[PDB]
Amino acid sequence: GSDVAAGTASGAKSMWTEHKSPDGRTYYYNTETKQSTWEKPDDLKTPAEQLLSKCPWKEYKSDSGKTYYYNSQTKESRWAKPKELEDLEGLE
Repeated sequence: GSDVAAGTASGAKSMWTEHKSPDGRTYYYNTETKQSTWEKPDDLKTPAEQLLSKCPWKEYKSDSGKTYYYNSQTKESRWAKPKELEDLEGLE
């Protein structure tokens, strides 16, 4: 099954469509990184709420375990995680 747009407006503030496997496991797919990921932190809350939890520039692994690094505020996506970007390590 080829799903890349289940609902689409399933969740915003971080473009994610709700996906579940026939076994009843539901995960989130973020079209930004094109990855499938677990229930996200304060990203679904508000960008400034995230900063204490997880930096707006973030690195996570998909269900395939691919790490992606993305600028959440501006919604740019890359693969490269220099702490130089955060100018620290991984928190705003």
